[PDB]
Parts: sequence; structure tokens; C-alpha cells
Amino acid sequence: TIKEMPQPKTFGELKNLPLLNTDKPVQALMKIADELGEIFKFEAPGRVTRYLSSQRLIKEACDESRFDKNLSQALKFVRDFAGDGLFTSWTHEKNWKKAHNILLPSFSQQAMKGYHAMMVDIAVQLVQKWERLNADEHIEVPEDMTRLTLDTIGLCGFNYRFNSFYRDQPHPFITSMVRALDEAMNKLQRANPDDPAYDENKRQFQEDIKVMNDLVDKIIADRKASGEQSDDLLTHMLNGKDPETGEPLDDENIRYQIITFLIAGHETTSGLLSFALYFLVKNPHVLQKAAEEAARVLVDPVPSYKQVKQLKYVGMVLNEALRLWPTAPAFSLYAKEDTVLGGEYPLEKGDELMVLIPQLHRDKTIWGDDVEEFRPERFENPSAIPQHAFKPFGNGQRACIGQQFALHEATLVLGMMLKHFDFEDHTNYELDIKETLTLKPEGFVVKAKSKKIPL
Ligand code: HEM
Repeated sequence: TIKEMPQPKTFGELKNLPLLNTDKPVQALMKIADELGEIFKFEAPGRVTRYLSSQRLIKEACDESRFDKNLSQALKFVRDFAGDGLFTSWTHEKNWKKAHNILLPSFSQQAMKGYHAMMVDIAVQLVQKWERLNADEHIEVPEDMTRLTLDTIGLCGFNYRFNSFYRDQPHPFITSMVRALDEAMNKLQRANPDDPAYDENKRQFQEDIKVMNDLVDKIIADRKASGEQSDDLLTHMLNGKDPETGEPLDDENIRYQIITFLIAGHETTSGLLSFALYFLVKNPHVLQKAAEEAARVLVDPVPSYKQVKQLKYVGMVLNEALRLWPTAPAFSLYAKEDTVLGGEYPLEKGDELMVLIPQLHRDKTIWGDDVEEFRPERFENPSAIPQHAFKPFGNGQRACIGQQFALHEATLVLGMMLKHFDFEDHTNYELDIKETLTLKPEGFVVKAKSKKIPL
């Protein structure tokens, strides 16, 4: 039948906006979902969206004939620096399909064969950092995973070394990028965005956007002048042509793609590695099984591509970490035409839906009643997973283009971590999830004990 959907508390002309005036808005939405169910209405002044938490409704939302990717307010704000790169373009914008057609083969699993040596280069730097800590010291887990993922995308992205393991003070590029992201998210909570108060905020924003462009613009410009060819995405974008239009990407869009690769993949992949290690130390039997596979499979000083492919249980560990805490926890859709969702909720052309992925992944009609448990063996048989039940990489043609890159990196790095060290949760760490663009376990720290295996 036609059902009216619930809606959390409203505050006059501010509507539900005050409910996200928190440092952890996604986690606050998960609680509201718990309280209200599989769908609820959320309004802000001038805006409406419907938050979806059940596989039954989300599978319909994932029907591309009915729904397409929406640029949420958050993505509209990130667009001020990511431009018409793949992540912040409408599906119907010409530069979305051109960039997509040109870059997709460069992100295939086969393409990872090509990036593997550079990924191994930064992974080795991580392991050697940890090999060199003094016995009284400890590891700052999300910080080190972020040094790793940023450096890996820079090196495979455009043959540039950020050298994050050589410095605590971030590259000025990284400083401005992180700061631009913080401002874009902070903007979502402002009722009066134009108060003079936010005036220096706007100021720093344009300075940050200039730091980013001038580095990336200069890198592209130098590469074109030198004519060098490398095993990186930038070479691909300068030589590639869209078979459909027959056109290449221009230099401005290439810059937006490179800025996009840095933002969109660095924080998500580091958060995945951080959550994976969290769950492993909280579940010592799972850690043991993973480390035994790593020891069995990674028989060389240097892992090969083929060996990484053999880390099946490590892969399951990662997918289960993605199930419980998908680090890009939500994506937005719009109805292409009038349609009725689940036989109960009529939608008009243009209406926005938000997929709350952590809630989806806790649907007990799909995963059983132990959904809060960390159990990698859930992924032992992939075919047992219903379509649209597991979506940490989004949906359809607008799904993550970096998925193979992220999982190859994370599988390699976690495999090497487990090969070379035993880990201690020395502080009995209490999970604290910080929210930016993405999710990550803030203050997560461990001590490692080297297994004394050389590289
Ligand atoms: C574990 C890590 C990652 C997670 C969970 C993840 C998640 C996602 C999700 C949820 C989407 C869809 C967003 C939407 O519908 O609005 C997406 C988009 C995208 N991701 Fe990732 N991402 C990850 C790693 C990467 C990496 C490593 C890169 C790049 C090197 C990357 C580049 C992109 C791009 C370019 C898009 C847009 C695709 C398009 O619309 O054409 N991501 N990602």
C-alpha cells in the first residue's frame, strides 16, 4: 500500500538540519535509522532526501533504468575544487563519459599488474618504518596508513613522490587538500552561510584551491614539455582518446582527475586498512588465520602480483571490514522519472535518495542476526551474497573506478604487515570513529613485534 514515511524531529524553518550539527553525522543517521526503520525523510531549508537502509529498498534504488547518481550537497561543495572530474560530474555531462571511457582500462584488475611495483615500493617503506621503531614506541595506525595511500596514489597517479615517510609536516598540497575538504563538509551544517564570520573561511578556501591547482597544473605542464612516458595514469590521460567522441581530455580536466584521485581514494583506502587492523587485533583467532595465510603465500622478500591474488582470507578480512564500516558510507541518487519505491513510497522525477551503506550492511534478513560480529567467513562464498546487499564501492556505472586499485593496495599492504610483525592492542583501544569525507578509527594505536623476516 501507500505508506507515509517517518521523519525525525524538526526545528522550525531549520527543519531537520540541526540533527546533523554534530561531528559524527553519519553515525547519528544510523541511530535515527535504527529508531525509524528502512526509510525516513530528512529535510533542510529548501531540500529533501530519503535515507534508505534496507536491501529490499536499496536494490530498487540501484536499478539504473530508474535512478542515476545525484550530486549531493556535499559533492556540490567538493566540486569547488574537484571540478568535473569523475567523482563530481553528472552522468550526462560530456566530460563524465569521456573520462570514464578513457580511464576504465587503466583501472582494471589487469592494469594492477602495472602498478604493482610502485605499490610494493611504498609498502616496503611502511614495513621498514615499523622495523625501525624502538621497543618503547608505538604506531599511529590511521596516520601511517594515510602516508602510505597518499604516497601510492601520487606515485602511480603521476610519478610524483610525496615522501610522506620522510616527514611529519604534510606536503603543502596535502595541507590545502585536507583543509578544502574540511571546509566543504563544514559548510553542510551552516544555516547562515553568508554571515561575515565565515569570510576568512572563504578566504583560505581559495588559497587552498590555488595550492592544489598550481602543483598539479605544473606537473602536467612539465610532463608535456619533457615528453617522458611512465607507468602512471597521467601518461594514459595525455595519450588517451575517447573512442566515442574521438576526443582526448584537456589539461584542465586532467588536473581535476588527478585532484580527484588524491581526494577520493586516499582517505577511503587508509580508513579500510585502519579498520581491518582494528578488527584483527580485537579478534586474535582471525588475525592468526590471516597471518598464517600471509606466511604460506608470501614466500619471497618481495610479494609478486600473483601472490597478492592468492591472499584469499586477507581479502575476506577486508570485505568484512568494509561490511561493518564502509569508509565512504553514503551515496546519493535521483529518480529519473516518477516511480513508486517498494510498492509503498511514491517518488517524483528529481527526488533524492540517500543509500546509508553501514545500515544496509546490517540488514539481518540478508546477513543473519549476528550482523555486529566480525566474521570474514561470511565472504567465503561470494555467490551466497544477494545482488545489492554489499555496496561499499557504490553502484553500476557510477561505482568506484578505483575499486581494484584500492583492494590490490590494501591486500598487498595488510599481507605484508601480517607477514612481518605480530601486533599488540597495548591500550585496549576504544573505537572512536572520526568523520570527514570518510570514516576512520581516530587515535587507533598498536605496538608491533618484528618477526625478523628480511626484505
Ligand atoms: C576502499 C577504498 C574506496 C572506497 C570504499 C571507495 C568508495 C567509492 C564509492 C562509494 C564511490 C561512489 C560515490 C557516489 O556514488 O557518489 C566511489 C567513486 C569513485 N572512486 Fe572510490 N573508493 C575507494 C577507493 C578509490 C581509489 C583508490 C580511487 C582512485 C585512485 C577511487 C576513485 C574514485 C572515483 C574516480 C570515483 C567516481 C567514479 C565515477 O563516477 O566515474 N576510489 N568510490
